[PDB]
Amino acid sequence: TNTRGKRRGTRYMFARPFRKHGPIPLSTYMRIYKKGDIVDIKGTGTIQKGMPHKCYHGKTGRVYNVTQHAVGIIVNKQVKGKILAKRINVRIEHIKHSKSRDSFLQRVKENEKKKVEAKKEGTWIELKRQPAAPRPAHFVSTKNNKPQLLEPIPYEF
Amino acid sequence: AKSKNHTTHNQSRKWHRNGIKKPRSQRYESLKGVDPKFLRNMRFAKKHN
Amino acid sequence: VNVPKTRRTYCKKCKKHQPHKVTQYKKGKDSLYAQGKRRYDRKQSGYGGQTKPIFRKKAKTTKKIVLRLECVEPNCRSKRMLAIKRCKHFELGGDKKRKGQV
Amino acid sequence: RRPARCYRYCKNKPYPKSRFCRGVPDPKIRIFDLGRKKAKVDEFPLCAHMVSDEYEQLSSEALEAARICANKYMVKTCGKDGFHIRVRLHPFHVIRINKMLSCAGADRLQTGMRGAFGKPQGTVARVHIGQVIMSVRTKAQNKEHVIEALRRAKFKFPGRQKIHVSKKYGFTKFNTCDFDNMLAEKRLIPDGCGVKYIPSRGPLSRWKALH
RNA sequence: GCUUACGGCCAUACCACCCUGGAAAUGCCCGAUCUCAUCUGAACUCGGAAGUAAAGCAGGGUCGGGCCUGGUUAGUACUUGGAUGGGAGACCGCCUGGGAAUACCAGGUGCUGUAAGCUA
RNA sequence: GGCGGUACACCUGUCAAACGGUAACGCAGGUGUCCUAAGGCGAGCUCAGGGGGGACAGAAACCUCCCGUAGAGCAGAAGGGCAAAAGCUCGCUUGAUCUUGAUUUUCAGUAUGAGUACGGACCGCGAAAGCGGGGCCUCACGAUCCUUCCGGCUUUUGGGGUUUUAAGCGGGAGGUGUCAGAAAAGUUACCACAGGGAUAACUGGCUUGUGGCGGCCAAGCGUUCAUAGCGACGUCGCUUUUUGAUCCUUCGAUGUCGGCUCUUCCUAUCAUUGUGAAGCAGAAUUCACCAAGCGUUGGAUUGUUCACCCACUAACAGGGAA
RNA sequence: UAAUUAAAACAAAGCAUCGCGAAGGCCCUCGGCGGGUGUUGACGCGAUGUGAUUUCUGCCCAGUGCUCUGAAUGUCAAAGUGAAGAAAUUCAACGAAGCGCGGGUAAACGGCGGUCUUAAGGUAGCCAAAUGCCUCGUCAUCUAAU
RNA sequence: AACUAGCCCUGAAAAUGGAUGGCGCUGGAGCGUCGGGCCCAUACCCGGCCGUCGACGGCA
RNA sequence: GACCUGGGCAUAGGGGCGAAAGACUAAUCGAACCAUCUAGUAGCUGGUUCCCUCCGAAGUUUCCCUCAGGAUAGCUGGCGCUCGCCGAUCAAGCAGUUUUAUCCGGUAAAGCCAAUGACUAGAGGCACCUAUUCUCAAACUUUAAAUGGGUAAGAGGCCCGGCUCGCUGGCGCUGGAGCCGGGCGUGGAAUGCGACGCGCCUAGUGGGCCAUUUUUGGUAAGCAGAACUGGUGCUGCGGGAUGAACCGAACGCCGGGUUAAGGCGCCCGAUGCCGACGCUCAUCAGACCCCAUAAAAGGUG
Ligand SMILES: [Mg+2]
Ligand SMILES: [Mg+2]
Ligand SMILES: [Mg+2]
Ligand SMILES: [Mg+2]
Ligand SMILES: [Mg+2]
Ligand SMILES: [Mg+2]
Ligand SMILES: [Mg+2]
Ligand SMILES: [Mg+2]
Ligand SMILES: [Mg+2]
Ligand SMILES: [Mg+2]
Ligand SMILES: [Mg+2]
Ligand SMILES: [Mg+2]
Ligand SMILES: [Mg+2]
Ligand SMILES: [Mg+2]
Ligand SMILES: [Mg+2]
Ligand SMILES: [Mg+2]
Ligand SMILES: [Mg+2]
Ligand SMILES: [Mg+2]
Ligand SMILES: [Mg+2]
Ligand SMILES: [Mg+2]
Ligand SMILES: [Mg+2]
Ligand SMILES: [Mg+2]
Ligand SMILES: [Mg+2]
Ligand SMILES: [Mg+2]
Ligand SMILES: [Mg+2]
Ligand SMILES: [Mg+2]
Ligand SMILES: [Mg+2]
Ligand SMILES: [Mg+2]
Ligand SMILES: [Mg+2]
Ligand SMILES: [Mg+2]
Ligand SMILES: [Mg+2]
Ligand SMILES: [Mg+2]
Ligand SMILES: [Mg+2]
Ligand SMILES: [Mg+2]
Ligand SMILES: [Mg+2]
Ligand SMILES: [Mg+2]
Ligand SMILES: [Mg+2]
Ligand SMILES: [Mg+2]
Ligand SMILES: [Mg+2]
Ligand SMILES: [Mg+2]
Ligand SMILES: [Mg+2]
Ligand SMILES: [Mg+2]
Ligand SMILES: [Mg+2]
Ligand SMILES: [Mg+2]
Ligand SMILES: [Mg+2]
Ligand SMILES: [Mg+2]
Ligand SMILES: [Mg+2]
Ligand SMILES: [Mg+2]
Ligand SMILES: [Mg+2]
Ligand SMILES: [Mg+2]
Ligand SMILES: [Zn+2]
Repeated sequence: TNTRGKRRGTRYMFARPFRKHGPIPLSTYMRIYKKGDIVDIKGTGTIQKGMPHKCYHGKTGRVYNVTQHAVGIIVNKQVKGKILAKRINVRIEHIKHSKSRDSFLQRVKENEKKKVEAKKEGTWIELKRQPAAPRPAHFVSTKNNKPQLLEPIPYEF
Repeated sequence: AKSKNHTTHNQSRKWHRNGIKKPRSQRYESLKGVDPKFLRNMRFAKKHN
Repeated sequence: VNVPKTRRTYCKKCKKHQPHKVTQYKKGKDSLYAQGKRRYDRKQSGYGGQTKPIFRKKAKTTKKIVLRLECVEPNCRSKRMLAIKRCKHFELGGDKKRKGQV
Repeated sequence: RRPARCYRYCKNKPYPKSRFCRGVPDPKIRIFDLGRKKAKVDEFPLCAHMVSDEYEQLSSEALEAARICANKYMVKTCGKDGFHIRVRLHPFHVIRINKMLSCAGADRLQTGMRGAFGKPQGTVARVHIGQVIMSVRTKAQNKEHVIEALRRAKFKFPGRQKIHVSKKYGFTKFNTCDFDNMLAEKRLIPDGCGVKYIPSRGPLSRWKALH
């Protein structure tokens, strides 16, 4: 069978991108991670301290504890057929702010920006998102765009 | 007398039989594992307000 | 593996980092009047043969070295057992390494 | 050895002779270019291939036998300096053979399928559908001899092969209808058996060296 | 526009060669008494101001290498799902969706934050 | 099954099908160590390699210059990571220390092991920010009982007191490599029982490597002449009269080698009937076709199938039917 | 070997070794110093091997085993002895047989090699054997052929 | 004249007598491309009945 | 003659006796017979008794001197209970599904004129060196999918004010966190569904097998070992003649209707159509998933 090593199979996930080796850019160190914010988990082989396990590389959770160099994350991990809330300690070099909820917070502020206009104008502009509706009826002009006759080309070996 | 070693064949059908329930993130999540210095001052900020 | 005979480590009784005298720990003589020895002789007495297991298939080639750290304080000569990893060769005096030599 | 019916299909992953697969015997074919290989581009304009129609693996012995069959026919019909045969399949996939399974024994660590991973037996060339097996460049008037030389070498290969007279100029990657026009514009320079593509996007000193 | 201090992203910033530039500033430069420093005041450290563009540095140049971006490759390769499709098989076609990469071609080549200073 | 091996506790790459997981006596390897520094910290330095040079000095001694993305090194397997580092050198050191809980991995989400982030002590290094509670990361390890040692003004040694002793509490070590941890040599053809077609020794079935048989291509042999007869290098098949591979049927039994005997069947035809071909003059022989109607022997040796020999003969062909 | 093996197996005479002088050897019994050998006494009893006669019976005492010493240096129980301690206890000296050391012994178990070499290197003999895989050895003979 | 593609043919040999399932089918009962009609599953639709379940159900 | 034989005696079970065969010791001997301990134990075979109704598995995880067994988790059932509907898709909440947004990866492919490694050929320049070239990787990769994994799509939100702190600190607001109060529904993707809600107890199972695809060992196997999903075991029914697994479709007892897959010369329901066009002659024709073999190579059919 396989080995139960903590880094078995992490040859490529913990490696660094091509021509992106060396020291970690310091902007990643000066990012503030408060409690309850959504962060991604992407382990780096450069910082061998506070590494997340390979099962959390690519997962996303929220921060519950903040320390000097690391952050406590609550991550979901499916073991066999149950999903468990894992509290893992990961240094800030292996995490980053998740832009998943940023699209939601952008829409929340934009929803509150457009409904206060209704209280000042008297409209009911719908705020709900809608799937891609069927294409409406349109006229396709052929003034300077004549339909070109296409034909299957003969076979060439 | 050899047998079958390992299988995960029927497991997915057993997992979704009772459903794969996500962990219920209850309101006011617990404070176990937080920084003891942070919890010490937080318990001082609660006994004085 | 050689460790120096002197260690300035933390002394639990002095509550402060004090110099210590490092000494290799030895088991010591088994007491003929320990409770486990008293009942082992009571059980082995009489007829019945060997009543306890006799471990045979040993596999370890060496054992963990224990260091008897005795505090050099005249009023606080408190000892402390400090175990290190397994090593086949362990010396306490030792001669320090020299890089730029033959 | 074992007949080629047993190692015909690309059933296993490519198993090359490397640091891990040690003990591979030397492939049967060691020479891949024959004829007047030291010929210029304008000397052998025609090119004909032996294109493979099946996704199989050709043994190194078949590549060696078909090379000799094609080489001997080109010498007697076009002379020893009137062709340049290029076997374009190098046997890199190593095929394995299990032990000589016998009745029983008190040694050899096994008698049946116990520890069945076999030792390297030979080398084959995994060919794909549409992949060239052998290429022959000759003069324009030797087209009938090249088609026949490659047709005889198909019988030394399993599966189905096609003999296609390429539109490229010789062993290059440029069509005949565009080859002579690119030589006039100094975009191609003869480099050994083929040409070297010279773009208009380098130092201008290299452009002056051509004109 | 430029010169520095600290930077952010970390080659569109690198590399080679060529040319131009000193207003302030920078650099080279001038010394070893002190602090310090080595085999050696080269470096490091310290003291200084005779010279001002050789280098650094900056800005240009190259049908430049590299890098970056886009096009082409290509709806190609591959691939989700489907058939009582084909073929002896190897494999292949179609249906339903998703969709690459090199060669090749073209363009571009640092952007910018804080603070201080200067208009050759 | 035994022998071998350890796939029994672990680690790397792959297998593994771009989360994770994923098997085989899959593949390529590694482990039961090593290190008072090869741990910690600070400072300085830049490596591998190549080139130009320079008394002895040369392909390799040392000095020096230039180039050098690391192609070196980092104790070890491999992978990852690393350039004012994590490498080299140097001088100061014992964060390889003392403690509580949380937590990751293996996981049942148990223990142990190995890790991470903290908190509280006491320290090291640095001007300082800081860094460090071993080794750049992934491996290098062990329950109960017992023994032993250390630690505690703190327990019991009981009808009280004192003092030995003993017990206990907390933490190490002594080891279980079958590594969640019995204390353990054979033989049985004199054998027994419970069972097993979960599992061998027959046939049968699948497969056909191997054995047997037949084709394709045509280098070459055949004085000359590829194909009368042969067929190298290659390649496609067939057959189940070889042997294996497998373990599907049978272990509350399918009687086990050979011969004898006897019947029928197959043709991949030895002979005989009718033919074609020749490197067929005749004779003899060879190749091929329709074709299994008919025949295919008597003996020496060996239990022998299989051999070998003696003769005879139109020929003394090969097989199947548990 | 009743009821699958009548034999080359067992026994056998002969040969050889071993133990033992009786408070003994060998062996029996839960036990009596009870009992068998023994109503016996080494030309005997007891324990083994070999297997008539004839002819011989080689070499090896390293290993294992048996046996013999005690100018026996070690290892070494209980009890006894000394010392320390309130005592339990601890320590120390003393220290039988046996082991170890030394000698003998192979008609004791067994062994008896490719300049190397050990403990001795298979001697007299015999043989493709009831013993030789290779092997249906080679030659001769025996038969048309073995 | 070369090449190519369908069907057919050669390549193509096993043992009890035997297997497109059999009979047989050759303007077909074969092959390929298709049309219309038709045949019936414990499937679907409508209805009857049995029971189970549900009812945000009905009655003292 | 080491002869045969009666009777009387002696030796008794781990004992006897044995010219030795493990022979004999009352048809019993590699340890007699009888009774008892004893209903000895067995993870091992065998069997395990009425009906109907409802729900309905597992052959996988970890540990075990385990691998014919257990423990354990999962799957199963039963018992409920908390609610929701009642009391207005009120709205939440949920999902083996999409949508939107945001990340994660190094497999297919591709690449090697890019690194590591393998490999062919010339050419240029003063064996190398430079520019090209052929062919490759599972333990190589610049590049890089499809499918897939995670997260977010609101009142547990958003915004605002005050207060607390021993933590943090130039700056009681500098951070941070906590507490309290106030303001604002156009519940701010689609679809579906009462919450597969919260517990407790719990049997069986822990030999699986098969198919598409992916995939390892092997010449291959109705072989061995994996991955996803379905099936099967546990399942009958229509069709494939036959059949475990293929195809269709899953089942209370029925009538009518219509289909699926498959069929409609006859067996045998249905073409007993004035079916369309073509191909094809076989002195071994051909005749439809799985599937019951056929190839290379040939034909002036
Ligand atoms: Mg492995
Ligand atoms: Mg581990
Ligand atoms: Mg570390
Ligand atoms: Mg198994
Ligand atoms: Mg099993
Ligand atoms: Mg006693
Ligand atoms: Mg200048
Ligand atoms: Mg350029
Ligand atoms: Mg385990
Ligand atoms: Mg996957
Ligand atoms: Mg470690
Ligand atoms: Mg600390
Ligand atoms: Mg005592
Ligand atoms: Mg064990
Ligand atoms: Mg079986
Ligand atoms: Mg063969
Ligand atoms: Mg000739
Ligand atoms: Mg041949
Ligand atoms: Mg099986
Ligand atoms: Mg019978
Ligand atoms: Mg039977
Ligand atoms: Mg019978
Ligand atoms: Mg015939
Ligand atoms: Mg012939
Ligand atoms: Mg008898
Ligand atoms: Mg007799
Ligand atoms: Mg005898
Ligand atoms: Mg005699
Ligand atoms: Mg004797
Ligand atoms: Mg002796
Ligand atoms: Mg012997
Ligand atoms: Mg002799
Ligand atoms: Mg045919
Ligand atoms: Mg109804
Ligand atoms: Mg009598
Ligand atoms: Mg008895
Ligand atoms: Mg016997
Ligand atoms: Mg009973
Ligand atoms: Mg087993
Ligand atoms: Mg059973
Ligand atoms: Mg259970
Ligand atoms: Mg269980
Ligand atoms: Mg299998
Ligand atoms: Mg079911
Ligand atoms: Mg069914
Ligand atoms: Mg059928
Ligand atoms: Mg009906
Ligand atoms: Mg029918
Ligand atoms: Mg054909
Ligand atoms: Mg022919
Ligand atoms: Zn002290």
